[PDB]
Formats: sequence, C-alpha cells, structure tokens
Amino acid sequence: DIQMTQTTSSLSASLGDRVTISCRASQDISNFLNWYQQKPDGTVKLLIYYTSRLHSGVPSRFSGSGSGTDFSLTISKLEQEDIATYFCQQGNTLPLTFGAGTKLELKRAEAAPTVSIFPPSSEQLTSGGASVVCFLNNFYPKDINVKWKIDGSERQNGVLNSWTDQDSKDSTYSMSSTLTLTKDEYERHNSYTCEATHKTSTSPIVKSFNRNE
Amino acid sequence: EVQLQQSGPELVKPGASVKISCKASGYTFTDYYMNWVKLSHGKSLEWIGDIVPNNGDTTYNQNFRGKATLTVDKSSSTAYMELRSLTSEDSAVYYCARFSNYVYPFDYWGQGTTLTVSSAKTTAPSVYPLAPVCGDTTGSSVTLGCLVKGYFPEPVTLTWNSGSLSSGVHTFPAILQSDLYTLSSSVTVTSSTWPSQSITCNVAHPASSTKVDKKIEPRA
Repeated sequence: DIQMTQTTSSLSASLGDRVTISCRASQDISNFLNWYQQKPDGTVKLLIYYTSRLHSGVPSRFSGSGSGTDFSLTISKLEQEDIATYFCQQGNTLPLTFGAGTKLELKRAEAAPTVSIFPPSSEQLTSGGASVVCFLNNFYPKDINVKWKIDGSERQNGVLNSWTDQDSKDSTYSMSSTLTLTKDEYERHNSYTCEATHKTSTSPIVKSFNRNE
Repeated sequence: EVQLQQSGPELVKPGASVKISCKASGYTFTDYYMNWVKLSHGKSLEWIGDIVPNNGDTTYNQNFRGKATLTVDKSSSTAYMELRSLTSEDSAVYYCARFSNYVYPFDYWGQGTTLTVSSAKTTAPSVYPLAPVCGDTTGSSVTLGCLVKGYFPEPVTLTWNSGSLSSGVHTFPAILQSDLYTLSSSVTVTSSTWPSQSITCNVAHPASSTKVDKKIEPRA
C-alpha cells in the first residue's frame, strides 16, 4: 500500500504564526492528496483537496502545496479555532490511506503546577475502597512527573494518571493522579504524599496528609 | 447542506456482530459512493471500503475483508456497515463519508458512531466528593474534586453546579481500572467562595440512566 507519513505528531505555535504541516508519501501520488481537520467533538471536515484546492467554506488562511511524494498544509495566520488535528490522505491508489495526524497546540510561558491532595472520601471508605487523589493543575509545558509516597515507600502500583488536553482558555495542562488501595491497605499505613516534578523547579512540589489527623 | 446521519453508540460483547447505519440527504444519493472510515487511537484513520448505491458493488480495503460488510438501501438513501467477529481491537469511532470516486476527497462526513467491544457489564458510577484535607485551604483559592469510579461504558457527563461553574474546571479523561472506568474532575474557586457557597458535582451516566448530584461538604 502507499504509506503516508506525518513525521511531526504535535506542533506548537503562537496565535498569528505561519504554521506548516508536512506530509510524505511512500511513492508518487501525483497531486491526489487531501487534508482533513479533526476536533475533540469528533467532527471531521475536508480542508484542502487535490494538493492545493480549497474546500467550500474553508478560510483562505489555509493553503496546500506539494507534488509526487512531498506535501504540506500551511496556515498563514494561526487562529484559536485552528487548534485541532490534521490528517493528510492519498487517493492515487487503493486502498486509500491516511497520515497518522498532526496535532496543533499553543505556546505560552512556563507555569508551575498547583498541587492538591485528597484523602479517600468517608463515603468511599464506608463502601470498602480507598482512592487517594492528587491534582497537578495549570502547568506548562505538558511533561510532568508524579511520585506517590506511602509511609516513605514509593508506590507505583495502583497509580493511574490522566492528562487533560490543552486548556482552551489559558493554554495550560493539568494531570490527575489516583492511588487506588484496598481499604485494609489504606488503614495499615499512615503517611500519604504526592510529589510533583516539573521543569519549573529543581525541587518537587510536595503535598501530604496523615490519614486522619 | 449535505448531511450524513449515523446511528448511535454501541456496546457489544467480544465475538458478536454489529450493524451501523448512515442516512444521506441533501444530494442525489446514487451519484456518489458511500465510504466507511475507522478512527482508533492506536491506528489513527483507516479506510474500510466503499459501496456503489445503485447496484451495491463494493470495494474493500483488504485489511477489512471479512471484518466489514457494506450494504445499501438506495430507496431510503441509507448505507449500512456490518462488523463481525468483534474484538477489543474493533473498539473505535466509525465514520461514513462520501466521495464521487476514490481519486476525489471525502468531502462530507457523518458525525461518527462509537463502538465499544468488551465483556464488562453496564454499571453506574460511584461518585465521591473530594473535599480539601480538613486543614485547607491555606491560601486565596481552594480546589475541590469529584471522583467518578467504576462505571461502564463511556461516556459520563460531568458539570459543576449544573454547568454554572465552568471556569477553573478540569475534567480528566476516563481511564480503565479493574476494567471499569474511573474519571476525576477538579474545580478551583476563591476561598471566600467555599464552603460559604454550595458546590455540587453533577454526574450523568446515560447508559445506566443514572444521575448523581454530589454536594462537596467540609470533611468532619
């Protein structure tokens, strides 16, 4: 088949920047190359077809170039609504094939996470379970590390981490980390700590509680 | 005004089959092919196949031969795709999309149909309030949480104060654990706002027809 490659999987830019997304084909596809936009609500729209033609109702800031095996989509002035994932697609030979997508994100100043720790709710404890939750909120850039201490010992089993997509309002990221324990295990230890390591400090941000002080 | 209306979300057991629909409108249905496309977040976008509505001639991506069967009811401008022998690898969003021929673009897409293939049983969530440690906050703002544990399938909807509290909210993508889903959300307000004002986490789980409205109360 023809393999479409989008070597950059996520590209950061500032609003107003000229943004170009690369697409390469494993063999010559002439100009049978189309570009689609995908958004979180699941909506998929055609933007550019036949390498450079603008689909009806698509803003003129979108343009397309290329031939043979090397193609690009350019946004001449990035707007907030352009924050999305872009897919190229060849139509030269069956089976039709797509690139793996390029997600756009916004640049902003670095920000330390705001960290908050939450013991199991009394309701969860009555039910027989115990989850300890740590929010690492509104930080930038997106990479971050969380470490759980239980009475000093690092716990990675039972830990599940989830990241938000980039905040549409302040361009930050957030992450939730949940330590799940049986209630019996939770009541057999005393000190619960979650540590946030982020480029904004050489020191971890540490939040802690003692099960029931 | 071309519109492609797809059927709703499906949860099926491994080994079963599912048939999904796409009803076209706003154009002469038999002048265009109908296509189906799979979106998974392990294999991105894949073309499954196409179908000629006048005679029902089909062309498949060989990767989907056996997996997918395309049919049409041209009288109702409806295209069907049956997916068989289902596995977790088939869990994905499936799109219908038209083109006039395969050298031309998918110029209109349906809204997508989400398929979940799993042995897990439909289960309503437990919703636990996350109040600050009884010794918080120590500053100008305070952060509250909501922990939505043990539900199936996706999705849930979560709002704060029925959506009136929308600033300062982070709702995290659900993750599988004990293969049930768990999701959390946080909200941050000024310390002068809580606990003096009521803050409620509102969770709805359509699949189990359940709604929970959990007030966040100070810890005892």
